[PDB]
Amino acid sequence: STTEEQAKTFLEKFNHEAEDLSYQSSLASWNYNTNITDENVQKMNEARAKWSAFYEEQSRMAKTYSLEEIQNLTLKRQLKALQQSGTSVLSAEKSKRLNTILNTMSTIYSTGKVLDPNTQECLALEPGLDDIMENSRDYNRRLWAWEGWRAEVGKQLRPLYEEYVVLENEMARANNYEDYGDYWRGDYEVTEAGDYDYSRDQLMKDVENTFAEIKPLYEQLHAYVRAKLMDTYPSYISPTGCLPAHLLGDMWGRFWTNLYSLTVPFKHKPSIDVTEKMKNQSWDAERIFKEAEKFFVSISLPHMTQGFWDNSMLTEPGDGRKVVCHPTAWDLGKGDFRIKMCTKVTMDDFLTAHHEMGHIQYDMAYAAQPYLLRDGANEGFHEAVGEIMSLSAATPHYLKALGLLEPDFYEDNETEINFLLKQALTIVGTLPFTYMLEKWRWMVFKGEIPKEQWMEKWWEMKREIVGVVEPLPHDETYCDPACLFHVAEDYSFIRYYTRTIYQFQFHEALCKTANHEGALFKCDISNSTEAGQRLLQMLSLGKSEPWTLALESIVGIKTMDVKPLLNYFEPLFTWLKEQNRNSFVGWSTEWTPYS
Amino acid sequence: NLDSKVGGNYNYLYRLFRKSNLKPFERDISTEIYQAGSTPCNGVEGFNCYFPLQSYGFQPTNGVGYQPYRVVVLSFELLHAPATVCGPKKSTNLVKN
Ligand SMILES: *[C@@H]1O[C@H](CO)[C@@H](O[C@@H]2O[C@H](CO)[C@@H](O)[C@H](O)[C@H]2NC(C)=O)[C@H](O)[C@H]1NC(C)=O
Ligand SMILES: *[C@@H]1O[C@H](CO)[C@@H](O)[C@H](O)[C@H]1NC(C)=O
Ligand SMILES: *[C@@H]1O[C@H](CO)[C@@H](O)[C@H](O)[C@H]1NC(C)=O
Ligand SMILES: *[C@@H]1O[C@H](CO)[C@@H](O)[C@H](O)[C@H]1NC(C)=O
Repeated sequence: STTEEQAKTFLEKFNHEAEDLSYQSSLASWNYNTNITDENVQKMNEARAKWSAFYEEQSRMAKTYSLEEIQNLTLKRQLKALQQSGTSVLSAEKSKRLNTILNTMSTIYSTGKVLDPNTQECLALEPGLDDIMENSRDYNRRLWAWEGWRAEVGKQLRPLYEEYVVLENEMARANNYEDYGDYWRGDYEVTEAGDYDYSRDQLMKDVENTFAEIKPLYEQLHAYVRAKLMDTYPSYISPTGCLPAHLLGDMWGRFWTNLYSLTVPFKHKPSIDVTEKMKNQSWDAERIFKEAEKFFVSISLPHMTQGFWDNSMLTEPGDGRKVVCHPTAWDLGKGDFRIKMCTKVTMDDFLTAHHEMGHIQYDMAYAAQPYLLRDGANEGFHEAVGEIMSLSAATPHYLKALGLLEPDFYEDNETEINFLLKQALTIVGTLPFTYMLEKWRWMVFKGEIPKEQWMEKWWEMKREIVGVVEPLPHDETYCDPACLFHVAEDYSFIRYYTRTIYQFQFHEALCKTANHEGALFKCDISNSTEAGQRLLQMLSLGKSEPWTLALESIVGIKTMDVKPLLNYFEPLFTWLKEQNRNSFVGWSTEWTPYS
Repeated sequence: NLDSKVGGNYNYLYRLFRKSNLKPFERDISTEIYQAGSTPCNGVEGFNCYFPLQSYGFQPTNGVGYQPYRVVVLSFELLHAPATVCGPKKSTNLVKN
């Protein structure tokens, strides 16, 4: 008999077999240090080994099943997930040296151990690396920390990672794959499929078009941001001077929310609060979380289970019973879902509950599918849906639905705090980084030409595209491309290309269905009872359908588009033009970083 | 409530891999290895023959669909026998004169 029926027949068993061990893998993600440890870490570490070991036996016999001669992708998508070749192409001798590279930076790079004279300021996360910048602006950190951090990192991390770059890509050329990067987009690129022979053809020209209109507006924005930064330290922060990447609130300075504090436009202006209940009322977050669910199911989001309600907290007991601040989707399955996050009394964690507990509702939205198919259309779709409503949490328009304060309270039009601009700093500040970080790793894994140009070309476009000029040029002793938290640990950065755009595409659609164009940032998502009667079909489809068909119901497009970002900055830009007239747009090109 | 504990209750026996479907008012007790393929494996678990028996894992934290349920089917028949399995409970208090 043909293996076609046998292959599906094992899939019935395989679905049940996968579910049992997956529960064990996600049994505990915080039970490590909260109390004493009778046995905590090795409990699920072995379970993942058992699940991986059982997976290997399942995957190995799945190859005998007929992967080819399957003209329809309705069920072959479940076959391909298990029948992936994976790491099994390598030999035993090849596989032994791979783990040697993985543990190289696991210790020296994870914690910063660089000597400082008298220990004025050590280069480590302790004590309070990020918070010490918001109160102290010491000059020594601004120059000495640049040299010292990578001195103890690049000595050994540069040559060891060469083996994975070249030698581990021999099998990719065997399977026509360009690199591991093409392996990361295995689900995006589907060939030999009827009517769904879809590839990433836009990867030839996606890079150029989206950044054409960004640069003219990006140059204008940095002038206004740097304008308020002159009075902090004019000796180094000057219109001629440029701020290196380590001087933007982190050792790498990718997120620029730390820059808000020094750019306060009006210190004498009286300030109102989003909640305005710091009194004997004693506002409880769980009550508002219950009050926020109605908006979440206003767009037909399936109700998250009683596990969170049965077990949660409002005030920390301050005992061994504690939950560490780990934001992670609980893919427990079997009908079990529990939300246990840092439900403290903080305003910051209030806003993100839309991504903390409200984003979780997507897990069981496609629970009808098996465990393998219980996912979104792609990686970007899953992440971007949770960010649609997060930006309107601090809106006073959101408070009107709450009803805690006066429902008839006046809505001020003094929206001129840099808080509005601060939201753009994280979104647009890291856009040029993700823009050219992946381009460096695309051809470099191929290794078609030598490594005589890997370093100097790495430092070519970054000195003018983002306006960051390093005070000290880096050498082979500095593995700057391998000095990131993700390149060294082999994390797929290709998600950022799609996750960023689709969030505004998802968000603009909701504002389109809410008859609110123009002020995208002021999207009136409250009382959005008018959106649940159409978007309910998209939750059910899950991975059973291509993302191309699902995208028509919100924007009616087949590609990635940048229209929502244009109208985001227009209300801010009108007030931004008048205060930037003294300072020239942009920065000096190829200036001397030393001065 | 009374049939769930951590680790899963495996006492109940069910199968989801049988050569043919069942019939109305029919009971199947015998179990054979699910030899889906044409190649006989001589009744040894592996390729082309899967294990027929299976068991639900009934931990208490399972969802409502996974929650075990006890269902009773009350079948009624009339094979033209004088047998009766009912009886009235209506009797008003008697009065006199
Ligand atoms: C959202 O819309 C609802 C009606 O669809 C309104 O809220 C109700 O308003 C009436 C008064 O007109 C009150 O009696 C109800 O108690 C309100 N219900 C709720 C759930 O608030 C109002 O237009 C909006 N509600 C807001 C902004 O809270
Ligand atoms: C403290 O108590 C439990 C009891 O088993 C322990 O296993 C775990 O580490 C801690 N529980 C939580 C919820 O932190
Ligand atoms: C086509 O779809 C059916 C639907 O169940 C699936 O079973 C089958 O594996 C798919 N591929 C074929 C028939 O090649
Ligand atoms: C703020 O100004 C806008 C016009 O830009 C106006 O529509 C709104 O009513 C004003 N809000 C006030 C005065 O509270």
